[PDB]
Amino acid sequence: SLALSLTADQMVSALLDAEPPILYSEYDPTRPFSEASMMGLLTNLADRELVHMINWAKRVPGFVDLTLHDQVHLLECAWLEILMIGLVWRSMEHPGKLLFAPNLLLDRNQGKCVEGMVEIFDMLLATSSRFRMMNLQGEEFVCLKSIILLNSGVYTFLSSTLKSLEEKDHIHRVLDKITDTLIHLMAKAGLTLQQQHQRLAQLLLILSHIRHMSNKGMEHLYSMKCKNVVPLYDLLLEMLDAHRL
Amino acid sequence: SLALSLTADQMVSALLDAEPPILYSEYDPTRPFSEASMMGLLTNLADRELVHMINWAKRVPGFVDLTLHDQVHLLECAWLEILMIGLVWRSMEHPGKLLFAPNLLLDRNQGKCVEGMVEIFDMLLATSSRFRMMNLQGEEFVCLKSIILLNSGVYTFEEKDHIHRVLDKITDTLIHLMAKAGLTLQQQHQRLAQLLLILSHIRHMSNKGMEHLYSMKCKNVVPLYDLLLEMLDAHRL
Amino acid sequence: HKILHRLLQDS
Amino acid sequence: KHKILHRLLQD
Ligand SMILES: CC/C(=C(/CC)c1ccc(O)cc1)c1ccc(O)cc1
Ligand SMILES: CC/C(=C(/CC)c1ccc(O)cc1)c1ccc(O)cc1
Ligand SMILES: [Cl-]
Repeated sequence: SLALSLTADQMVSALLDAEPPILYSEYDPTRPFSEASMMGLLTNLADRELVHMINWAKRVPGFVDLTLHDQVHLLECAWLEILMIGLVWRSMEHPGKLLFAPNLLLDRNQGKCVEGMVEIFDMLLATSSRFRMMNLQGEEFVCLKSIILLNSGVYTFLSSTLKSLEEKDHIHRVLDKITDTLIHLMAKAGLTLQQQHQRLAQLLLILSHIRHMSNKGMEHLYSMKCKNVVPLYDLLLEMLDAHRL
Repeated sequence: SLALSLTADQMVSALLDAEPPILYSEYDPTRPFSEASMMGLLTNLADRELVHMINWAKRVPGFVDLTLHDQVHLLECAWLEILMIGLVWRSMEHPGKLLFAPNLLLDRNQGKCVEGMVEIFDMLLATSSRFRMMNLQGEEFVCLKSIILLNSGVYTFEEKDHIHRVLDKITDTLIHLMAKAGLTLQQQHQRLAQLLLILSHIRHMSNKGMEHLYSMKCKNVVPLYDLLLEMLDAHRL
Repeated sequence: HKILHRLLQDS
Repeated sequence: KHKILHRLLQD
């Protein structure tokens, strides 16, 4: 079940088919929200999404080839990035609001309910605005999401002879394949060569902002943790701790 | 804009000519360093480098076309990323070491001298290794550094349209350099992607470093210079 | 890295 | 407000 053999169309197909479902938040929640209130809803949804994310990762071409320790590291480093790009993606057709869930559509004003959270909401909205301006496509989105998984912690990985060096070139080869896929999709859309490279760069630069939001969000979450405002969701907490060691 | 009509070669020439100088750290053969001495040398160097970074920014095609406010925003957002990619760049010739300055070449062991610093050093060392492994060229480096300046704060900001256009021009310049070097069309987009993905890692190192600097500021092991503090506060209080 | 480990292990 | 950055950028 090699991934280096997959064709561009096959790659997209696999990714699209591996897509996780869109989860619902607690129904008919009490409004207006309180800090501990919004925090609970958001982290509860995240904790449940993480379970699906882990199982989605196993479906990302080449991911299963890596060692468990390597799979663990990649996900621990990229989980919030992956949650955020999915969020931004769902909010695309909803200017001004973040679609955390079909029954949880929030705007920047609701972000003020949690201290320091409005800053994060604004960055998320700006990114969604950016996706809209570019008219980001689903095929491109699933490609970008897989890139985040494979790339975010690819260097944070320790070197150890051809050993670790093996679980590195393989990742880079796959990453290269996703690049070919992206270019393939753009070419099929009739984009000129110059337009293809320009769009490819535009899409990848987005990942820089996504990493930035994850860093800020992580710091913020760890902040809410100490303030004892985050419910006890083990998986979520575990992953958050990974960003402390 | 005037940078929008520049050719790829014209773009590369402008960038290479705007390169800031390589500064020196305070001379002193006293080794090893203490937490305070290391912190003092690193922050003193950065503060001096920031002055030259501001002049360099002014020479990046398209930057002065922005209002002062926009210029301020971009620099406040990307300053550590820019110092870091520069550090990583000059460290390429010194595998396993970080060349902060010609008279200040440090290894990961010396990073341990400051609590929490070794983790940042490791990320920096890994990035330098990646650049070396990729055989990153100076012309590619100047393009990447300018991309950071124009991209990092581009969303958290009419002006975005101008920046996006200049950003596209640099992409055109990168592909041009690769084509000229003999890479196939496929090797070109593959390399462009590899290069741009590293900017995600540079952003990560900057946020970790910003957190660390602010933490070191609170521990107050040494006073920070005014310009550096200004740049740091832009991210914190 | 316990729960993630196990959840990733789950066959 | 007054920023050293403003002065250097305006030189
Ligand atoms: C931005 C809110 C958030 C998170 C991730 C848990 C969050 C929550 C509380 C904080 O203090 C910081 C971030 C999140 C939740 C679900 C998603 O699909 C995407 C992002
Ligand atoms: C990583 C060290 C560092 C900085 C920036 C001042 C630093 C110093 C102390 C800290 O606690 C954190 C970061 C730096 C200094 C000069 C450069 O050209 C590049 C990076
Ligand atoms: Cl559910």
